[PDB]
Amino acid sequence: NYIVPGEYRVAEGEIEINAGREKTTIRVSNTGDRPIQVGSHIHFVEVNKELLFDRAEGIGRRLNIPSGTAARFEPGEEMEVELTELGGNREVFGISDLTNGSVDNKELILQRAKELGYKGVE
Amino acid sequence: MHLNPAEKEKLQIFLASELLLRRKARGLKLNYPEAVAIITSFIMEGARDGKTVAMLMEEGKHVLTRDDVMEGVPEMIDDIQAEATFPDGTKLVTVHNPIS
Amino acid sequence: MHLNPAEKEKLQIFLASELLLRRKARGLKLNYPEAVAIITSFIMEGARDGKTVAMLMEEGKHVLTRDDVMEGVPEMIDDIQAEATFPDGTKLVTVHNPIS
Amino acid sequence: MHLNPAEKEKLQIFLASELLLRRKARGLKLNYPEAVAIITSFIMEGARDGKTVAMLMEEGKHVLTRDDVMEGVPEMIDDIQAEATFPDGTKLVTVHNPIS
Amino acid sequence: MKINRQQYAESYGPTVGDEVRLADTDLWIEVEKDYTTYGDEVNFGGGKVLREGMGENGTYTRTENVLDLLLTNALILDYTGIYKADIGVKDGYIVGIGKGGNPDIMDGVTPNMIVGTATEVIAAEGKIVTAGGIDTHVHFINPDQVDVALANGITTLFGGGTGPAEGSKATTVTPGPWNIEKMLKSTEGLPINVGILGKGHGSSIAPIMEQIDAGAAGLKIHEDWGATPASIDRSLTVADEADVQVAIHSDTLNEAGFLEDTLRAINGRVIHSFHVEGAGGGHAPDIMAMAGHPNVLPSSTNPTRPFTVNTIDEHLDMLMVCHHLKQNIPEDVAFADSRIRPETIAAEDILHDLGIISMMSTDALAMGRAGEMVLRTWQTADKMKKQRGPLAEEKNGSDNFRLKRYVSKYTINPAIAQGIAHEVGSIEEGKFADLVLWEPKFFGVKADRVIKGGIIAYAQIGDPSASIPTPQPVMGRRMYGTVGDLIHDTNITFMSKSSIQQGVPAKLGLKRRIGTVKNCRNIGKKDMKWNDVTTDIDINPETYEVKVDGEVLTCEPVKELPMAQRYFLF
Amino acid sequence: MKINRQQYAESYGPTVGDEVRLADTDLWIEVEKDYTTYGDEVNFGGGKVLREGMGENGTYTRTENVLDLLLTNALILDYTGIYKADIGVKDGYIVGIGKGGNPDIMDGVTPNMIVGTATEVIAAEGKIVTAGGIDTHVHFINPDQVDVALANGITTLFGGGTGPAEGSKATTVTPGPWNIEKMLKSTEGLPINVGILGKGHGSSIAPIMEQIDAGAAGLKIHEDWGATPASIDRSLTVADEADVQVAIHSDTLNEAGFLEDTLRAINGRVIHSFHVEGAGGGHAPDIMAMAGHPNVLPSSTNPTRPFTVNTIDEHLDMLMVCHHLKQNIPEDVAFADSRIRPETIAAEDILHDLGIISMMSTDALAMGRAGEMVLRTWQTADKMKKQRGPLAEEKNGSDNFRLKRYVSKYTINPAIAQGIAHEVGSIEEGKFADLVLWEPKFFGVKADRVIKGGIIAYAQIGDPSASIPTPQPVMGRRMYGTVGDLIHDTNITFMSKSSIQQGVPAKLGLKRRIGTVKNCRNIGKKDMKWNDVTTDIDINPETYEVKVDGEVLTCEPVKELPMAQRYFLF
Ligand code: NI
Ligand code: NI
Ligand code: NI
Ligand code: NI
Repeated sequence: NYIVPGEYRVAEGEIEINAGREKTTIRVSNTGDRPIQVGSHIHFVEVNKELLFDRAEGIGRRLNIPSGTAARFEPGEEMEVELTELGGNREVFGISDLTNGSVDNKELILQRAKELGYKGVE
Repeated sequence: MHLNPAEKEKLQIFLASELLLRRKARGLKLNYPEAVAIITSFIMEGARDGKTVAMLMEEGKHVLTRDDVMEGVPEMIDDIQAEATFPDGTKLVTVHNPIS
Repeated sequence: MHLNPAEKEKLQIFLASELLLRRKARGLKLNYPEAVAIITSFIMEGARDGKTVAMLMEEGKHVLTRDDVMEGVPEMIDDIQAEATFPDGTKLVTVHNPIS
Repeated sequence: MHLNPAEKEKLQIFLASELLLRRKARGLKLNYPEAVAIITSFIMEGARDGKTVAMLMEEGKHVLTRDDVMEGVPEMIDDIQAEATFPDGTKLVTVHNPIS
Repeated sequence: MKINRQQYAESYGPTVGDEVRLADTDLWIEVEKDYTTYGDEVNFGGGKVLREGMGENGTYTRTENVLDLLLTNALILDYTGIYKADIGVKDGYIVGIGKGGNPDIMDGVTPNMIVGTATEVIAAEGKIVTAGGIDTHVHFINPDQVDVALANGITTLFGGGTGPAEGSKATTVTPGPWNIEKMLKSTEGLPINVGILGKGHGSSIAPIMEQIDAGAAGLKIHEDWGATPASIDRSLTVADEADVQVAIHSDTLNEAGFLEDTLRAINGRVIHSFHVEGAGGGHAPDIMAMAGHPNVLPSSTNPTRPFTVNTIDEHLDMLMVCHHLKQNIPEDVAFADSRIRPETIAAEDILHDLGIISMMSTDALAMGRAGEMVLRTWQTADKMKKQRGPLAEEKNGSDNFRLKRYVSKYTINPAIAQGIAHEVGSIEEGKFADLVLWEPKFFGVKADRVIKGGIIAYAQIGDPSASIPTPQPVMGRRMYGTVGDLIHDTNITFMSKSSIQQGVPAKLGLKRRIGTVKNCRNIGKKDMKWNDVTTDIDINPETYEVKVDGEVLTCEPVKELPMAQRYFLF
Repeated sequence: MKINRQQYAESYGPTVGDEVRLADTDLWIEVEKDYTTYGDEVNFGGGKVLREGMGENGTYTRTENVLDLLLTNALILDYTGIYKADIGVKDGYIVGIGKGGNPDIMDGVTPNMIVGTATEVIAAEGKIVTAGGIDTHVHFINPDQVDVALANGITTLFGGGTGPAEGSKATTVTPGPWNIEKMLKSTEGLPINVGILGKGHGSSIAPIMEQIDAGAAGLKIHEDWGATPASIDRSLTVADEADVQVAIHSDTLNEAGFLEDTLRAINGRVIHSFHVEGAGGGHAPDIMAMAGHPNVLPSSTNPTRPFTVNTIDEHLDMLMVCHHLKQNIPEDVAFADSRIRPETIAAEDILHDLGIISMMSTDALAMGRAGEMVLRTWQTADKMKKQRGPLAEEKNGSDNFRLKRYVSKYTINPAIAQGIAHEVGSIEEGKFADLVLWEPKFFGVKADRVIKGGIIAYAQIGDPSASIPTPQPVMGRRMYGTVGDLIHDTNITFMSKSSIQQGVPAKLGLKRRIGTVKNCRNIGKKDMKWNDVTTDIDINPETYEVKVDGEVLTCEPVKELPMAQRYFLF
């Protein structure tokens, strides 16, 4: 009977995020000497050049983590992360200017990424 | 005196704390604004005494206990924040979960 | 603290009453605003103590007597009205002819 | 109470003086605004007590001494001026070089 | 990947099936539905979702489905429902209730709720969001009353008065064309929506009607000006022509008639009956029977809400003071004893719970508290839950039916009665963005932020000299919506159709948004949301006992209320 | 007849070679030159010099070289010099710095500095007069912040925000055309100069540019909205076209790049780097290396100024609170440890002293103190004198070089960076008369009188009911410059050239003086007065050690500061 003003009484169960979307696990290494922290909703292929991973596996995807959270890579750290698929129109504009259109144009995204030294193309 | 805007406002915190202290001394369980005023004034007077920010983050958790306050008050106060002039200038003190 | 407009104003009544009480303690016959502040703060603290409206209408007439105040002050104060938060919410207390 | 603008302002001087007095009582050397508040409230309460302007110009120089205040404070305070209601109406009191 | 519900609610506010306690009451509201897409919740901050290329669209200009403001993750409590959504605001109005963000990369984005370059963000996660309160019983006596109202989540003040003149101290009336013009001009500086009532008194049409043409938004019939059959009749003839509402404080003394005479003068026309229980005034002892009638839109004022152990002692004395009564005049003690009745005040609690009294209001500064309309509404609902039990219409253990019934009393119902629900009174698309955010621990007690016309007008916020806004002292303060000329664009002056057509705003140099009062004469009790019950209320002339459907309506006074001494400094 | 120097200074303020202590610091400023004619000093009062036929001319009309206002015997402390002069003001602007009075009978009167019938007099003898402070890092969160700024001698607020919305609580941004219009209208009621920044985020030009055309005066790129290469690029393309300044709070998390990536996106274009040390945000750990570059105009915010014994404990916790960090999330403690660094905060003190960080600012209410920009500038200079000694460039025992270096950080440099130095930022002829008088005992702590557009806006003054203005309580109060329509003529709203050419002021009914932002894109570090050093700043990624010219930059934190507990009540 103790009253905590404004308290919640949440229902039973758990909330599944990004339900029904393909999930992909990839290994990513911070090859730089400063920490990199990546948010839930950044097009994964457009992250910091010094993160080494299979860049093609980042296309049309983002981290499969709760909205507004992040994955952290200390200098020299390699670990696995799980990605989910982008939704909506599956278009990305701006950010690193690697896509600027449909995420379906994988060859163009990778060509731009390789030319600008984003580690891990092919 | 050359009172600035913050000095005038912060006088009213001291006053609210004096009020609350009188209420506590005559045996009342304190409420939300009363508890916040007491702990806030404690921090600002601590700064005036020349205590460090680290001392006041520690001491602030022992100013009031749950038996001093009404039911629910401990859980209503997630933290108490106050800025005051220490010997080395204005600093922010936050006392986290002051009343257990 | 989440102070609302009335809470800020009513702090100043408490302060005026503290001032007046110090004046009375050093032997002064109190004046009009001093007498009103003392009786008003008494009512508001009474409400905070959990007294009823009926108890405070009675008690308010015995807070100050004519020997406590300047000539004419009793007759200047027809009544003293104050609203405060009782255990059952805000209520109005009027003390009629508080100083005989 | 019928508080006018000056009455409301001057309550805050009393409050600042109560604050400063508590600071002095726990052993602190007082600062500029604290020293000014103490001496100003002393003058206004002196007027309320029925002292003359001439008595308060004398007494005001003995309220705080240099050992009561921080280095430099005596020299920062050239004078302290306050208007209060004496038995014969509002008068101005200036205490010259209050802290030697 | 899954998140447990406790952690989900801590991060994004509650979701479907979760319950939240209203302040320190025993009332629990339950999330009925949620417009989000789990995993694509919008949120703002360092490394969060609403960032360019991500949850914020970097392509569209403002006119291309981009919002001026997004309130993320709000728990809406409204007559329309208790549910979780993002709220999108544009040009000062609510334009979208749904899911905000970027359609580039998120699923389920409502098409006109794009977060773009032009969009400001308010985080409403963990907050309860309601419409601004609509107080239709305001005496304009002291301008310091406005912040009092704002601090308890009131955003519209309808009433009358010129300041602390005896007419205005007794009656919600701004009399005649000149006083009306002056108060419309004063209104230019009040950071709150306003509607002005003229004097609903006279025996010729012209003197009454010229007030409507001058800019009044309705009329008040008050016994202090003579609540006679003639003034009642003439006011309602004017109102039916002008399409404005009439309020009434009827003849307590039964001088020219009893209640049935006042009902005969009304003659089936629509009317708003103020303080219908009658402690605040009206035909003794049986004015509360007005609340059974189809053409009556019934409100309570707030000192009687709810029935507590100090109520009768306080009201008997309040009436002695305010009505200048002497205990040595037998007629004055009989008058008081006929007007202040525990029987009708106890029944008023129950009539609110049954949906027979549709509205709450203050009676600010005449016989009511400017900042306690919302407060006392929830205290009443809580008292009724304790004494009568969860309503029968509740389901799956929540107090949602009761919560919708009671939120309607100070939001949508007053707006409908006044003919202003096309603009305010609820959280719906196409209505003005007057929104109140509440921390659940302070719900109904002290508002967090009050949004007026899409810009924050009032907030509980701390030291203005500090590094961050949260250090003490945290107090209610006017925000940038109230400063300079932004006070004109964030607030509405509600006026009659004839004054607007006759160019009063331009004549007086009014810069505020001008709202039109309309559709007030073809409504009735059936139009009061969740509070539409018509019935025969019998009030015994000898005992003052109230009966509905043959049953006596009685309940006990309480010694303690929630939303009281845990919160207030005085 | 001769006067000894002690008596001379007591009567007329100091003269050539005299020194004055700044508050309770160890800093001494020396009068470099004096424009007077000894014996013909101007002074006002009973039987004094400025009287008709004498020091006041009785012949000339206002247009005939007569001033509206003369400040007599000022000790000016400015980037241009530390010297003694009369200051003459006319039509709201400084029109003469020299010697005022009457050419009838005095020698050396500057020709347009005639004291005539039209002239008001302020006595500045014994006062230090500076330009009003220019704060270019303001979050518009709480309108009570304006008096806080005025009380510490700030007269221009550049930044953004709509009130206590989360966007504005995190970022100096007033997003999109509608929020910009609303805040320009709110600005009409703020007694201080204002410039508004739009959201510097997007991947298309139009959404960004439409903010500039709506009335914004610059842009802010903030990591909370996505400080990506694209938003950086698009903002600087807009700024180069519009001739406005861009500020940046870069990507602390290095998500889409490290510092070198942000510099590559900038591509040599001019940019103002906010809180360059990085506790306030930016690429961890090496954002402070921005301050070595020629195209970067670097400012500090004020919580880190200067490095004291409570700084680290306070900032670690402040960041935990404001960034909502949890000690039970390892990433959050690593984030905090990477951002709050004693190595870079200690070096920041020394970079200020060397003229490598050119500007100070507040970060008011987001992570900085609205009323402490000026305060902490002088505390830093004092700490550096103690730890590093008088600079090498000092002469004849004064701290004048250091004083000019440090006064420039909050006056002329921010004005140059923002493209507003043609109007404000220094005490020069032809610039707006925003002037701050200080008693030397309170210098940098609490302003005596703040003049805005030639009329006093804010003053430390006593009892309004007293016989004279000096009796207690002496407190900061708004003066007649802030009242009625005089608030419009004494303050400037700074806007882009395109909004002015498109008639935004008339569209919105703006009555304030309209200032044009210009000449912001062809400047660099070399244009920062007394603070123009470019060098290679190396920040070790492992140890966070800062090196300039091969030397480690380190100093100790202090336990005590001047301009602190001797002055403040709390
Ligand atoms: Ni009434
Ligand atoms: Ni009324
Ligand atoms: Ni920042
Ligand atoms: Ni900032």
